Amino acid sequence: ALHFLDINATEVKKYPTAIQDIIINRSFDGMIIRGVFPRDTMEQVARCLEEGNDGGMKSILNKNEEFGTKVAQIYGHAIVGQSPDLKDYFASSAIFRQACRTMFQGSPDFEEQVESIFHSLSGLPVEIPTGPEGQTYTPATIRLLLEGREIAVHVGNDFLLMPAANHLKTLLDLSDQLSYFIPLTVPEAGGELVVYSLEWNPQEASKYAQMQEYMDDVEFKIKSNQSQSVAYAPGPGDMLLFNGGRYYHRVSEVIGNSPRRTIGGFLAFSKQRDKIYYWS
Ligand SMILES: O=C(O)CCC(=O)C(=O)O
Ligand SMILES: [Cl-]
Ligand SMILES: [Fe+2]
Repeated sequence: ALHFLDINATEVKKYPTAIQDIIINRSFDGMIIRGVFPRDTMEQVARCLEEGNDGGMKSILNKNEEFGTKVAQIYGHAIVGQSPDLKDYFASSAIFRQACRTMFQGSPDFEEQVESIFHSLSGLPVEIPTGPEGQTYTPATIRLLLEGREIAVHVGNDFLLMPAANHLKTLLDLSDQLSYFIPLTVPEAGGELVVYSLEWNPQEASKYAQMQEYMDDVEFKIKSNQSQSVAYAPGPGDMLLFNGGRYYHRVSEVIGNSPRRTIGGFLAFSKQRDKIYYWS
């Protein structure tokens, strides 16, 4: 059984060990934090993307057409699936940070507001990681799901098995990463985050040839309702923060003409749990 807290952003300082409780204690699995950003700010940013006065965000839009017409588009490169050098990732990350700061117009600033939230929920400093040669990681990416598009089932801790994670693994604790995201725009129907009770299990995955054959068996448990699940659909400006590192999750197919737009990434403890890093 998955357990998600629901509070308004005004209350976050009353939960100073929430991130510790999700990752280490595992007394619960996620939170909906209502109104981290005002509705007007979300609309403003959405309009920037739609009109094109987006601080150069459209210059780093990846349509992902090579992976079919059934997948999310993404502004900025997400680190998952990148080459170990991260050269393209770092280039797009710098642009993403610029454009994001421009669009939010400090009302409130995206990075400041998100860092404020994570700080309140942990009592710890919060930082965007720096690359081997001083490059900035991106704090977030924006995912765009048009009508009929979805995000296939996956689990966050698989990132640790990817070459792209080489550098981050020198900075992060061994524990679970969390996912965080905030809708900019929400669809008419569908586009729900579905989290399953099925957990990350590298011992079972290692007893297969490739990940496609293992994921087929994971898919069979999901399609047969063997695993318990909960669906979430946070509103614009609400943050959804959960143990995506541990639990398999997906975003259901978008229904209607109105696209689902979400800004977010991941977070995890530093080696000594004296700091939180966040990135996408
Ligand atoms: O809906 C999103 O923006 C991303 C969903 C997801 O897989 C995650 O938050 O880790
Ligand atoms: Cl994930
Ligand atoms: Fe995810």
